[PDB]
This record gives sequence, C-alpha cells and structure tokens, in this order.
Amino acid sequence: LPTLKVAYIPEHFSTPLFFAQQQGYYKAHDLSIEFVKVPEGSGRLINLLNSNEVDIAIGLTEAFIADIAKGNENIHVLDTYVKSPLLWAVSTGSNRDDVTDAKQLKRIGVSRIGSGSYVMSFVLAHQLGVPSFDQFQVLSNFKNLRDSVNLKDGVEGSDAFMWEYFTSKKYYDNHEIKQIDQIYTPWSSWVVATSSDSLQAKSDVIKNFIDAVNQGIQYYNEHVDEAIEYISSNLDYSAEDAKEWTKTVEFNSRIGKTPLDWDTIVVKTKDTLKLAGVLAESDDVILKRLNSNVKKTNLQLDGDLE
Ligand SMILES: [Ca+2]
Ligand SMILES: [Cl-]
Repeated sequence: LPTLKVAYIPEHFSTPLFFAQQQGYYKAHDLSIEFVKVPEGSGRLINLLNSNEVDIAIGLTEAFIADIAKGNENIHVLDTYVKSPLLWAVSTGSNRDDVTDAKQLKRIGVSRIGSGSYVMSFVLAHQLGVPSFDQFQVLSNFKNLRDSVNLKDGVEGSDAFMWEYFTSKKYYDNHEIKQIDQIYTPWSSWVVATSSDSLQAKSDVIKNFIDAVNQGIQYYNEHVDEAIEYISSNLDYSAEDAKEWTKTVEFNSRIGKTPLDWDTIVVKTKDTLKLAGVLAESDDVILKRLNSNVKKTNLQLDGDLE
C-alpha cells in the first residue's frame, strides 16, 4: 500500500491516533504512515492537502466544510473523527468589571475574519436572541486576544472573544481572563479529510487507515486512564484538565463502518457559515459542492473480478 502522510494536530484529540501507533494497528493494516505535526491549525491542514504535501488531514469540521463550499473541489470529507461538539468559551478581561455577561457586547475580538472565533460569534448572538455582531477586532493570535480584553498596551481594546474552553481554562485558573459564557458548536468537532489526488491514487490505503483509527479509538475508550496519563505527560495539559476533558469527548467509534451524519456535519455547518457571511454563493451551488465532496458512504475495496 502507498505511503500515507497524515497531517494531524498535536492536541488531546489526537490521542487515539497515538495509541493506534503504540499498539501497531497501522503496521497491522500494512500501512506506512508518516505523521506530520501541524500546530498551526486546520487552516494549514487544508493548505498541505492542496499542495499535495500530505495525503490525509484531521482538523475542525467547519474548516473543511467552508473551504469546500467556497469552491475548493480538491478537498474531500471522508468521515467524522469526533462525534461530540467543540466547546467554545466566551472570555473577557479578568478585571473587566464593566463586562459581567455576554449581554450588551460591542467589540468582539477574533484571531482572523472567517476563523472559528469569528464564525462562533454569530452562533452566540443567535442563541442570545440578538442581532449579529458587526464590530470585530482582528488580534491575529490567542495571546493578543487576552491582552485585548484586558485592555493592555500594544493592542486595541475589545469587550470579549471566543476560544476553545480547555485552551482558555489555563488562563481562567491563573486569573488572567474570566468566563462570561459558553457555546457548543452545532456540528461535530473533528473530521477526516483528504485530497482528490490522494483519494484517487491511494483509496485502499486510506480505508485501512480509517479502520486503524477505529481500533485506536476503541483502545482509547478502553484505556481512559492510560489516555489521561499520556495527555498530561506529552501534551500541554494538566492531569486534572485531561481528566475532565475525557468526560466531554466522544470519538466516532463507528468511523469507517457507518456513513457520517449529513445533518450534523454538512447541514448545520452550512447554515452557520452562511449566517456568518462566509458563504456568498447560492444555496444550490453550495449544496452541490458539498454533495460531491462530502462522503455519504464508507470507503470500499474494488471487487476481485474488477
Ligand atoms: Ca476589582
Ligand atoms: Cl471550483
């Protein structure tokens, strides 16, 4: 089977991928995997796929759904990696006595326009029963977002920003920022993606990988304690946070065995992205591009007589 270069993100979510290697599930499926650590995020994962530098990518769902719906016909969503949604925390300055809730927010801080922190602001407003926010502050990175809400020097001030909870929890504990709200993603958090080229020339090997990921997920579910020990010893998370994290996460134990949920992966995500103004194209064209790039079935091997 062709060599597969898998671009992943060094997070607690990548735990099953690690155990699959530890238990040698990959080699068991006759696979030669070359993992490519991508701390930059899902944004770079897509770039690595488009440049043919990697065969497979595992990142946030909304990233791959948006890119496909925006025109990129070289990206394919194969299956769901994490069935449970992502928890976004709404934060502000720890000493912002003027900001006591997510109510009456004006200046919303975001890393980039069209990013997760930006798109989720529309979900926040929707659930709050208030019009979408219009004043966005681009702070580039997470570091600046905290300084912004804290009204520190070097950056423009902002009322609040959104960021993954467990990532923000560290800064709740050190009293650098405070939580004013929490919002779940309407969709499942993580998915498995590939390129048109890798899927066309390396289909069979990709299937075995997904099955290998399936066993890795099974090992995780049957060895939570070992996963906690791994995360709090190799990743940027304490034993406590790693413990609570496992209580909120549900990997797709049916990955490769059952088609992904279209409503919870495509529909809800599409509706949100369009609400955020990320998708300017018509409904028919968007849905058309999603119907051909998002798998409605699991990968299968060709027949012997074929
Ligand atoms: Ca005070
Ligand atoms: Cl196109």
